[PDB]
Amino acid sequence: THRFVQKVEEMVQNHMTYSLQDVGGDANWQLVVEEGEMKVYRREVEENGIVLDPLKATHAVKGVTGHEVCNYFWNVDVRNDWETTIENFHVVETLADNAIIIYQTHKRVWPASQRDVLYLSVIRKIPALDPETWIVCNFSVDHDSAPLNNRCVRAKINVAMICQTLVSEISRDNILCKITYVANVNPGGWAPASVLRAVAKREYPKFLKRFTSYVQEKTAGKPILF
Ligand SMILES: CCCc1ccc(-c2ccc(S(=O)(=O)CCO)cc2)cc1[C@H]1C[C@H]1c1ccccn1
Repeated sequence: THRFVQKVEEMVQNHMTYSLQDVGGDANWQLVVEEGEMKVYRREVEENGIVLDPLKATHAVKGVTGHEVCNYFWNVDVRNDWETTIENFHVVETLADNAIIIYQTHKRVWPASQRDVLYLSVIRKIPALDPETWIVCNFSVDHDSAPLNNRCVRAKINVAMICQTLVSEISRDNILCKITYVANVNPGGWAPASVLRAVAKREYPKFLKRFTSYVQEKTAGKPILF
């Protein structure tokens, strides 16, 4: 029990309720990029001239479990192995064995100002109660030990990586991880709409391919962690 436990539970339950829903039959979501089972959608949303476009993607990744996908997404010690858009990050606070608060700065995308972010990152298993599900939620929080960074505008995020595992002695050949990934990012102040939209459209599919291939590579030949 840390001070965020109730907020974590609300965020995780909202994602389980609303984020997991299939959007294939929902014309409100625009399917923007498809590469096999990887499907990336957005809604075009602006608030006060600032792009907020919600992002939602699904993927089906052979040979890894939801638990493993979530561990590698959450574990800061492997972060620099797959992340390509981060300049710096610092763990600000350790709340629990499954929850931390992170500060990070993103590489600048000309001509917009650099952004930074301050967020809680939590990894949770949700029992079947139906598949079991593993979820990582990353969502912005306020913290006193946030640095002064005069180069950066503070973005706010609510991201979840939600994973369900299907299985046919069990082999990697017989396992598939189904991922739903959602990201709602407020860039904080102004940035050109065309730039934000092009960064999203490029960087989200690149991340999902890169990150899922990395998990496949790191786990192959290791005992399966369900
Ligand atoms: C001007 C920057 C806006 C901007 C700030 C931040 C983020 C962002 C933050 C966190 C996460 S994550 O999945 O929680 C993994 C931990 O980092 C992904 C994305 C995305 C954008 C928008 C631009 C989109 C984007 C997508 C992917 C990578 C970088 N940028």
